[PDB]
Amino acid sequence: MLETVPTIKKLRAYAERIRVAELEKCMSKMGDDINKKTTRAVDDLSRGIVNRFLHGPMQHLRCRTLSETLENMHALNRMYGLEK
Amino acid sequence: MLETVPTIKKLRAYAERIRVAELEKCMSKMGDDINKKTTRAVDDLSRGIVNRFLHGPMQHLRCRTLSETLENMHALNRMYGLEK
Amino acid sequence: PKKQELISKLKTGKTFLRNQEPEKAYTEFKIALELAQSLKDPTEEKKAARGLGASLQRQGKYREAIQYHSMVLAISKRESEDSGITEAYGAIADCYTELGDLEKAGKFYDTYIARLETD
Amino acid sequence: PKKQELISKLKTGKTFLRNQEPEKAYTEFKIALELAQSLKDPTEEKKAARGLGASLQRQGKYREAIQYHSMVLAISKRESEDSGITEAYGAIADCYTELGDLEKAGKFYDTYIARLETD
Repeated sequence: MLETVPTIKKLRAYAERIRVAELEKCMSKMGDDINKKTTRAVDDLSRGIVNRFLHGPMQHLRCRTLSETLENMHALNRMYGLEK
Repeated sequence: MLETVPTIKKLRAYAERIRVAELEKCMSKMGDDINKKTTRAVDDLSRGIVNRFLHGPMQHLRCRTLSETLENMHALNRMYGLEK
Repeated sequence: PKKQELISKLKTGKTFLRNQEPEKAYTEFKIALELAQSLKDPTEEKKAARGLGASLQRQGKYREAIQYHSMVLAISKRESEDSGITEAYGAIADCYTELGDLEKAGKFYDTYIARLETD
Repeated sequence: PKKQELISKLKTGKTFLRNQEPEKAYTEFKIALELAQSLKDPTEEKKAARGLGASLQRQGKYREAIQYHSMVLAISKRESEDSGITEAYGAIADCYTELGDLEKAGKFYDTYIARLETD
């Protein structure tokens, strides 16, 4: 249903803020050890962790009673402060 | 309240399975580029992302009406399949 | 070679984007896009395309942003190389959401959710 | 030096733990603990202590596991070095949860939640 769509967007952005922030700190702490394959590997790590974390919640934000889907949305809103 | 305590434990283990799995794949893809500071940096990255992700939910699993806390628990249970 | 300039243009564009300068960044990624196309390097063409998409969203030009994120899909199909695909699907969905087409955004989110565990 | 053996014992113990062998791993971390203490290396002593804690939990010996995870806290206090602290707090809470003391587990979780954003 359409009502949870913005929550999906907001949760993506929340996740990404964290991913980028930590990925940047990591790269800074590696100095001259950054090369293509190493850089690519750490990038894949950052989004690999984020994506596998986001899968459950976001799968459950779509398509199951509509009522539980809304509660999943509300819980996310509370837990991550998506609706400031 | 005590009822959400096991969910916290289960969510920690769920998070860690993902963190370890991805961290291991990352290290394998770096070859000989693994040295102390580089290894430490990527480890800090893996748990930095996980921890900042887990903070919201787990803070909201403790101490706010008790009713919302239980719903946060239920939503997590559904989203991450904590209660198999 | 000039591959050198391509690397520079991508890094520069990524820097301008990180410093609240999407217009300046758009200029850089645009050059990088031309370079990657002229150099026939699809992998970097997808990166350049994403940079343009990101620069445009940042400017609020979501409809134009979709055109550039869609390239990532198009290039990937022409090349059978799926890097950036998952992010592209999600970005496009983000754009449609900002445009009010929640129906179409949901369809792209669905495609993107289905990839969240694969790598 | 023998620092060489310490590195080996930590890696070996970590390997046995990954391969469903907590007893063999306990033996390795135990040697590493003695080595790190004899070498006066607190940083590695905390790592050795965690390995023992993990090996014990894996065996279901949660009460003994707490004793070794608590060392990480103790060593950290004696040294003003806080690495492993957050994980130690959480592991101890996991142990009390497995022991049925949900009250005490909650207290340790609370301490651990409060660190989840700091680094």
